[PDB]
Amino acid sequence: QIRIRLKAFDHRLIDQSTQEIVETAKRTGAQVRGPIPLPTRKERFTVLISPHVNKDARDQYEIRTHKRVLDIVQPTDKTVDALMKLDLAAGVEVQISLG
Amino acid sequence: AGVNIPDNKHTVISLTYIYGVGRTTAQSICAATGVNPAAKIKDLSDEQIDQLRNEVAKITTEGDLRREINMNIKRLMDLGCYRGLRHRRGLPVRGQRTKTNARTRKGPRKPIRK
Amino acid sequence: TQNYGTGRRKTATARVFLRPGTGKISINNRGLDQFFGRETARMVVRQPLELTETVEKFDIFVTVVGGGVSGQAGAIRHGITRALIEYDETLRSSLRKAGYVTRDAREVERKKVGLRKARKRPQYSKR
Amino acid sequence: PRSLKKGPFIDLHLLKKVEVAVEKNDRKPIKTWSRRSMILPHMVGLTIAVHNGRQHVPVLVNEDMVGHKLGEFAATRTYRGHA
Amino acid sequence: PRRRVAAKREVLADPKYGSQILAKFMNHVMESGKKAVAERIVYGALDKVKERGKADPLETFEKALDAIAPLVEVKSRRVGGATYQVPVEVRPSRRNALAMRWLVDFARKRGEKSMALRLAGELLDAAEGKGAAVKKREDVHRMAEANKAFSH
Amino acid sequence: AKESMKNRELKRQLTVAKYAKKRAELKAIIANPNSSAEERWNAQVALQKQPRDASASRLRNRCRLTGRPHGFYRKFGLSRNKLREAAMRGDVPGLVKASW
RNA sequence: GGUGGGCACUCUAAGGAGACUGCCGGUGACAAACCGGAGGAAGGUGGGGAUGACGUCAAGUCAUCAUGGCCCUUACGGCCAGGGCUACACACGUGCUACAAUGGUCGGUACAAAGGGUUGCCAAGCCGCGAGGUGGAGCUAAUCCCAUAAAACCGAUCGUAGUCCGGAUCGCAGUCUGCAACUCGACUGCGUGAAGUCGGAAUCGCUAGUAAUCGUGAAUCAGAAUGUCACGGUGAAUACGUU
Ligand SMILES: [Mg+2]
Ligand SMILES: [Mg+2]
Ligand SMILES: [Mg+2]
Ligand SMILES: [Mg+2]
Ligand SMILES: [Mg+2]
Ligand SMILES: [Mg+2]
Ligand SMILES: [Mg+2]
Ligand SMILES: [Mg+2]
Ligand SMILES: [Mg+2]
Repeated sequence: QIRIRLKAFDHRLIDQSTQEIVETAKRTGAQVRGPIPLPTRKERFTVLISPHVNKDARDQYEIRTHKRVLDIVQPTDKTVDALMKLDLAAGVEVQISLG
Repeated sequence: AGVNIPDNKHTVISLTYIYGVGRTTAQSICAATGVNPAAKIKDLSDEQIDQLRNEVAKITTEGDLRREINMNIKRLMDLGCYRGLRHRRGLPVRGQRTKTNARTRKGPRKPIRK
Repeated sequence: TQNYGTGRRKTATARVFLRPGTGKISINNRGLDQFFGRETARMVVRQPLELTETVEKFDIFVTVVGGGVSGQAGAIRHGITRALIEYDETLRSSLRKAGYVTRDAREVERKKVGLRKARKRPQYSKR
Repeated sequence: PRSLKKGPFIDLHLLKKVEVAVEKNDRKPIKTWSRRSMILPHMVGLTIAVHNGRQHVPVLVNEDMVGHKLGEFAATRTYRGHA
Repeated sequence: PRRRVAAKREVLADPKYGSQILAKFMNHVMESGKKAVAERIVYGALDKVKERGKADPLETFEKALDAIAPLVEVKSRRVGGATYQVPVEVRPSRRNALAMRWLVDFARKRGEKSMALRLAGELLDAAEGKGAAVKKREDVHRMAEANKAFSH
Repeated sequence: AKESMKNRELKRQLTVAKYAKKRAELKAIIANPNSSAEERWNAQVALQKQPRDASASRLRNRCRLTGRPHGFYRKFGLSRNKLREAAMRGDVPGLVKASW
């Protein structure tokens, strides 16, 4: 019984990673419960765009953090531990607990 | 009746008037010599008015307050201190604005030349 | 048994359960009167139920989260309307004409740059 | 005002220049640039020339104004008058 | 506007009395979005009216309103060379709002204990027409009559 | 945003980072109630004699690219305006213009 | 929901259907399109935001940066300590608090959204009227903390008096961070307690979750918001019309 957490700025890559890990874990016979989308974290910034005095001209920018949760039952094969380069490629962070 | 205290009012409400007692220490005085705050001061027996006089005379009121404030202020101007020096001009001493909006310490507008 | 409904209005949500009974009417495990204190919430809540003359025939058990008191009352009204029309699917036109099934859509407009409120502006001296 | 965990506050150089001035009595005004110094009661009777910004203004200290800072008695803005 | 496309949202939220005119009076008397305060004030005035007049306060309020509703009003017009005022009859809808506005405005400035008895006094006065609101309505009417030479 | 300004604020950074513990020790001594005036006054003198340019209050963080003091976002290391250039070029990861 | 448990619901977030003048009646050059109706959660670009054509004002910026020239080289380049940008006979712009009874206090009581946190949040108990102090749990955060929303409702009181309104100014003593609160910080305790009775000429914003009113968070930041950006609670009146 282990728990896996996934963090990413973009949702497409986190979805691809979740599908990949689900497929790898299911294909070996170990049971897996469905992913949990944790609430995203949105941070916003309002910035001046003029080099000098124009207070009303401003830009709004946003950074989004997406989190997914997975859990397994009946751990029998552990190959994804050696598949870290497969699981994470450029912009997805993976945490594992209760190994 | 203190220094001509008003009647037809709640005890503490009238007790705010003795110039040195506000509302918190007024309630402290009211509860020290236990009397009803909601009772009208007109319906107050004289057997506790003397105790209220003792409570008032314990600390200060009117004249003594004038003496102490004026002596405290007087030792500021003479000392050459900045606080007293500003206190001798009508300018505010805590450090508020003076380029504008210093009205309560300058009274009327007193326009230029007229 | 029972029937279920959901009502939302102005970031307030409410789950309603309509069962046979004598209308105990419990709001968040509390009585209807004990929740809304001296306001127009009671009758606006019971409006769909009193329109169908079925005030007591249906015991109502609800839970409401989010929003304010008026928003909660509107959410309960919508939810119990949905629960009712999940029992009496011939009075659809009745509550269309009553105007109780259409969900409210107005929401708090956001703040914009250069303005104080959603639409208020500074004074704009001409000189 | 400063928290009571630190009553006085004097620069070390000022202390060592005036702690000498207690064994031998007041004989010469002390030229000082520290306006943050807190005058203790046991230096009453000395002349201290505090830096105004252009020159050092000399002042004498007695017991009345012991509870005050050094530069508080040395102003920096002239204001000779509008008219 | 220039389109004539603006809708007319209908509000009828009388809690217990179930009156339409009462609801619009609520909307008129409400201040700073305080509905509950308006409810308490209007209902206190209504209860004072009941405890004073044996007649039911519904019809007393109605007859006070119908005795303060004007029929014609004077409106300025730019003729291009003079300052002229022409009398025009009231739209049937507008007179109700005019009566409500006049009643609440005159009730706001009595100087007595609270708006409960203020509105009570105004309703009793305008029930037969001894209130200041009726006097000012008559003054507006006599403006309109004294400016009848234009009429049109 | 002169060269000298950047160099001499790097000086503050270096001096503050170089001690980084003696300030904590002396403030622990001072803040602790049961320390006695004997062990408080020597700590006061130690704090006083130590150089003034080794304090957090003496540090003003500027842009790492130009050194502009005003308009700083500590989420990045950038100033008010180079953030816009980097975002538009697409160098800042996960950053997009928001409407909501 | 304290536990077993459930996948019912809400909720969270990904993928999708839905509204396209689609159908009916009337008009219209039997065109485009217009006026109502059904169904519909929503009907006529549903609501809001981002998106700013060719060009104009030799508009702003050489002080964010870059850059053609011209300028100083014992200084127009550097280092350090104090002072000023927070001064003050006056005038102007932009806001906050008020001038009270659709309220001021007192007691208990109800419901939100959004967000920040490991050089951080910083709880419990205990000590202080208080600002605060010891202490250390838990949290790399849908879990722990910031942190108890307020206006609203009820009950008691004040009775329109410059007042149980209003809070500037001022005196005394404090608390917190910072090497250091005098010039020149913010809050706390006691007391004094001002102008202010809704404001001329003139002038401003706003068409529906809008105006009005009540609270909450973030950035900058050792400390310093009545400013900026953002989030919700309650919730209007009016539009005959285009001279
Ligand atoms: Mg919003
Ligand atoms: Mg709002
Ligand atoms: Mg103007
Ligand atoms: Mg350069
Ligand atoms: Mg700083
Ligand atoms: Mg030009
Ligand atoms: Mg220029
Ligand atoms: Mg300035
Ligand atoms: Mg418009």
